[PDB]
Amino acid sequence: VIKLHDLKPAPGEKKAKTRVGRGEGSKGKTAGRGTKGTKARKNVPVMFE
Amino acid sequence: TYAIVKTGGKQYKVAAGDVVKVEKLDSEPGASVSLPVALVVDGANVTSKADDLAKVAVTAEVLEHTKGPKIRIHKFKNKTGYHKRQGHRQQLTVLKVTGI
Amino acid sequence: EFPSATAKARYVRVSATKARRVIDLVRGKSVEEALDILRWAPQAASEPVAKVIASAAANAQNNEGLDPSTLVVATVYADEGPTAKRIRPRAQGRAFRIRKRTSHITVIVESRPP
Amino acid sequence: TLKVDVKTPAGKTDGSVELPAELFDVEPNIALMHQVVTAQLAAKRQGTHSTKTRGEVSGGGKKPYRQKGTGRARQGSTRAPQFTGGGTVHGPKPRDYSQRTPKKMIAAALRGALSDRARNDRIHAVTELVEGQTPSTKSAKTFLGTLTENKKVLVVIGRTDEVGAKSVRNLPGVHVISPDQLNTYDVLNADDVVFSVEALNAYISANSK
Amino acid sequence: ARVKRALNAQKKRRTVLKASKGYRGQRSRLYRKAKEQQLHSLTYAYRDRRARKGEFRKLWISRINAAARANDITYNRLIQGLKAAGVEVDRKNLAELAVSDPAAFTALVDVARAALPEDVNAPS
RNA sequence: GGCAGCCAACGUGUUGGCUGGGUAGGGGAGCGUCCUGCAUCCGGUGAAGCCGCCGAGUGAUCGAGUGGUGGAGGGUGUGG
RNA sequence: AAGUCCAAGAGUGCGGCAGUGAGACGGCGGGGGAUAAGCUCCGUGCGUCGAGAGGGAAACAGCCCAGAUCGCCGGCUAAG
RNA sequence: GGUGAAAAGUACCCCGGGAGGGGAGUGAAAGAGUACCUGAAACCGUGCGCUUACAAUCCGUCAGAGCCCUCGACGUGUCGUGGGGUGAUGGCGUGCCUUUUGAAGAAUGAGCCUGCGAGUCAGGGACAUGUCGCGAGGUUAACCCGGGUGGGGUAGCCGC
Ligand SMILES: [Mg+2]
Ligand SMILES: [Mg+2]
Ligand SMILES: [Mg+2]
Ligand SMILES: [Mg+2]
Ligand SMILES: [Mg+2]
Ligand SMILES: [Mg+2]
Ligand SMILES: [Mg+2]
Ligand SMILES: [Mg+2]
Ligand SMILES: [Mg+2]
Ligand SMILES: [Mg+2]
Ligand SMILES: [Mg+2]
Ligand SMILES: [Mg+2]
Ligand SMILES: [Mg+2]
Ligand SMILES: [Mg+2]
Ligand SMILES: [Mg+2]
Ligand SMILES: [Mg+2]
Ligand SMILES: [Mg+2]
Ligand SMILES: [Mg+2]
Ligand SMILES: [Mg+2]
Ligand SMILES: [Mg+2]
Ligand SMILES: [Mg+2]
Ligand SMILES: [Mg+2]
Ligand SMILES: [Mg+2]
Ligand SMILES: [Mg+2]
Ligand SMILES: [Mg+2]
Ligand SMILES: [Mg+2]
Ligand SMILES: [Mg+2]
Ligand SMILES: [Mg+2]
Ligand SMILES: [Mg+2]
Ligand SMILES: [Mg+2]
Ligand SMILES: [Mg+2]
Ligand SMILES: [Mg+2]
Ligand SMILES: [Mg+2]
Ligand SMILES: [Mg+2]
Ligand SMILES: [Mg+2]
Ligand SMILES: [Mg+2]
Ligand SMILES: [Mg+2]
Ligand SMILES: [Mg+2]
Ligand SMILES: [Mg+2]
Ligand SMILES: [Mg+2]
Ligand SMILES: [Mg+2]
Ligand SMILES: [Mg+2]
Ligand SMILES: [Mg+2]
Ligand SMILES: [Mg+2]
Ligand SMILES: [Mg+2]
Ligand SMILES: [Mg+2]
Ligand SMILES: [Mg+2]
Ligand SMILES: [Mg+2]
Ligand SMILES: [Mg+2]
Ligand SMILES: [Mg+2]
Ligand SMILES: [Mg+2]
Ligand SMILES: [Mg+2]
Ligand SMILES: [Mg+2]
Ligand SMILES: [Mg+2]
Ligand SMILES: [Mg+2]
Ligand SMILES: [Mg+2]
Ligand SMILES: [Mg+2]
Ligand SMILES: [Mg+2]
Ligand SMILES: [Mg+2]
Ligand SMILES: [Mg+2]
Ligand SMILES: [Mg+2]
Ligand SMILES: [Mg+2]
Ligand SMILES: [Mg+2]
Ligand SMILES: [Mg+2]
Ligand SMILES: [Mg+2]
Repeated sequence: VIKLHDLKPAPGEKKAKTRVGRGEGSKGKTAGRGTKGTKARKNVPVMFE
Repeated sequence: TYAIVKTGGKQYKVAAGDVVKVEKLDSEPGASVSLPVALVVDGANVTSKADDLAKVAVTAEVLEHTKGPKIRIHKFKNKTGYHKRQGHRQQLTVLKVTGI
Repeated sequence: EFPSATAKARYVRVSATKARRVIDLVRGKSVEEALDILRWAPQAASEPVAKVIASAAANAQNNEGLDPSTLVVATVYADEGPTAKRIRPRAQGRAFRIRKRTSHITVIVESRPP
Repeated sequence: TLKVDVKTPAGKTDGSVELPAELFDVEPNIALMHQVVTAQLAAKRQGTHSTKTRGEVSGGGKKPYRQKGTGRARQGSTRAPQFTGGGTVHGPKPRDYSQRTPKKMIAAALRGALSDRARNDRIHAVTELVEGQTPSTKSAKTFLGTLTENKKVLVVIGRTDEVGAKSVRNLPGVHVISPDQLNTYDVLNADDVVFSVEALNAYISANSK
Repeated sequence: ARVKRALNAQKKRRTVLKASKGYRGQRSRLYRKAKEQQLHSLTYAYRDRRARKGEFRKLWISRINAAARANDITYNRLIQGLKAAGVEVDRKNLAELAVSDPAAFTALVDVARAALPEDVNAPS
């Protein structure tokens, strides 16, 4: 008799979110952006060369 | 008399009754191990020749298995942001030597 | 151990470090010697501390019922109390802070043998 | 293909109801009905949580002081996030949490849960909960106790039958739902599911074509 | 769902401060300065744990050299002769022999000299 | 003597061989915090918090081990 | 044609996510300079630093030796 | 913002000009006293233990004498698979972060503690990859009926 606590997502379904800028153990002080530039703070439009 | 046992890649000076903390040995506690010798001193004469040093072994009994001191490692390099923590406890056996 | 009597004076309008400077004169002395030393010592913080010592002696007079002359000021100290903050106006529109500090003087006296 | 006996409040039985295997003998799907119940409770989440961002808090229009020469940090308003009383940065705003799973996912989860109850003899049909004209929690409780010993029961009754739902509404472990409202969450809560003849027939007939 | 980050924040603080006991100054009082000191402390512990095995070998060699020269032989010739003789006792226990009972050390020096070339400077 | 990554063999958990410095950066697996569905357990014979003792883990950390203080709520499993 | 081949963790193609686009000194080949610069500009299946800990050079990123998985109060060596 | 269940908010006595306290009482508690639940850290004392006044100290780490405490054993003070505290002395040892070819740097930032402070959300958005349902099909949008998370809704959209 399956009850509500017996329910479980299929293996491989749920991936953990990557929380960034939460220490130097994973992704810190730049959050995967590298050093300065345009790309260090905003973006570049896809139609720009 | 007293001998110098070889065990765990290390040499320990030993006399009958001495207790020594050596590296891990595969022997359940209570069992008796036999260990080779690097030197024997009986009174005023020593056994240094290789063949007749191989003729004598030191018989000891295992009292327990022990964990070494807790060692904490925190590798760190400045201005790079690089840290690395880990720990180590070494596994050991306590030997009460009985005969030489 | 020895029989002891206590006295506390809290929120006395004297800096703790200025109370200690006369407390250090009388620590571990007979009550009468301490009261004399405080009475002729020329620092104003003697007025609180002296009273506190005398108060403790009276407790041993009236609550332990023990001999006046055996009293010794075993422990005495001055803790900090609440601080009030004020402002002194200074040159060119600056405003500096002023601390009105207080103290808690604690004394325990014991009736040691002669 | 189960054949559930219908039981009357007198302690007797009247007949039996056939449970179609395409409807009560489905292999359960743990991942599927996990998704279905999680979506259900997402729809139940009243997302009425809110904060104020940097521009919504009161005041803050002025630049607090001159930008150079004062020997202090450059500050653009007193409602900036780092200030006490300032705006929250990535804070909650109201959200609609419902997600719309496909119809046949929901239906399959229903059938799988009801099949799970049927395989273990947790489905009961009864003529009615209590003899009519008046609610009675005492007698309905006694009958339901004869019918099951477990703590939680679904009581699937037709909407018109009010005397029955009234007499079973105040039992602590009993949950009352209508056959057209049947969902996988309520049936997975229940240790037993107690139908009425009318409600069992109604659920069967709503899925017979 | 707001969290007050103080339950979790204090744990590493207590760890580092308890590890920093005995530090003179404010390196045993303030979590930040104590953490800065703990970085150096654990790197220094690694460094010295590695170099302790060299410091102790240095000490054993010095003791062995002194005892050997008391026995009128050089350290290097002594261990060359012990290698030639097949007696294979390490410098640790060779230092315990030098200290505790010098008679066995004298006998072992005798063996090392007996097992040594008639000319140590010979072209061989 | 302990660990781990890749691979292989019998085979189905072992063994073996190679390998394991590292910033920007990519990938993987986890610790601790809070709120919650469902399930269990503890608590005025004293919950949380705090301060210790004695310990534990490869790391974040742990202590349904213990005392002091304290005075009403907490733990654990499996999902969100 | 072989070698390496329980590895180089090698090529090539498609895709997801990048950072980088300020380099430094030393060896060898050169331009500019006065065949000056700890100068400047190029070449190099050249090296090291960057991003490299450990030993030597008194101290001394870039020179010589040697690439740190952890532990040991074992042994043999490299530059010196 | 928070005494306590209830003011039962300390009668009376003593020191003091009062403030403050000490007895006595109230209370389950006053380590609840109208400066009041819990009462952390920074910061400030007092008491004890070890150390320190010929010595050039990123303030640690490794080795280490002496002293002090504690747990066992034999016994009656000396070892032991011990554990703590402090440390004369000896070797090694140039803070953290940013940003740089390169900083212990005499480049930046930071007096200290406690609380707070930065990749979030919306959308039948786009691309890719997991997972699930159905499958040459898949799915509904507005909307309608349900005190619900359920059921109808073929317009369209994507594949062909
Ligand atoms: Mg999300
Ligand atoms: Mg940082
Ligand atoms: Mg990126
Ligand atoms: Mg930056
Ligand atoms: Mg740049
Ligand atoms: Mg960039
Ligand atoms: Mg645009
Ligand atoms: Mg550097
Ligand atoms: Mg750097
Ligand atoms: Mg980083
Ligand atoms: Mg006076
Ligand atoms: Mg003015
Ligand atoms: Mg000022
Ligand atoms: Mg505004
Ligand atoms: Mg300034
Ligand atoms: Mg502006
Ligand atoms: Mg606000
Ligand atoms: Mg629908
Ligand atoms: Mg110390
Ligand atoms: Mg392996
Ligand atoms: Mg690595
Ligand atoms: Mg390596
Ligand atoms: Mg990185
Ligand atoms: Mg917790
Ligand atoms: Mg839960
Ligand atoms: Mg209970
Ligand atoms: Mg009670
Ligand atoms: Mg809580
Ligand atoms: Mg208690
Ligand atoms: Mg407690
Ligand atoms: Mg979760
Ligand atoms: Mg090859
Ligand atoms: Mg490889
Ligand atoms: Mg590669
Ligand atoms: Mg450019
Ligand atoms: Mg360029
Ligand atoms: Mg270049
Ligand atoms: Mg240059
Ligand atoms: Mg050149
Ligand atoms: Mg040129
Ligand atoms: Mg140049
Ligand atoms: Mg070049
Ligand atoms: Mg760089
Ligand atoms: Mg180097
Ligand atoms: Mg390199
Ligand atoms: Mg060379
Ligand atoms: Mg050699
Ligand atoms: Mg050489
Ligand atoms: Mg009472
Ligand atoms: Mg209490
Ligand atoms: Mg207060
Ligand atoms: Mg309080
Ligand atoms: Mg001196
Ligand atoms: Mg000097
Ligand atoms: Mg030192
Ligand atoms: Mg030095
Ligand atoms: Mg700059
Ligand atoms: Mg810079
Ligand atoms: Mg520059
Ligand atoms: Mg500076
Ligand atoms: Mg300076
Ligand atoms: Mg600058
Ligand atoms: Mg400054
Ligand atoms: Mg703030
Ligand atoms: Mg979105």
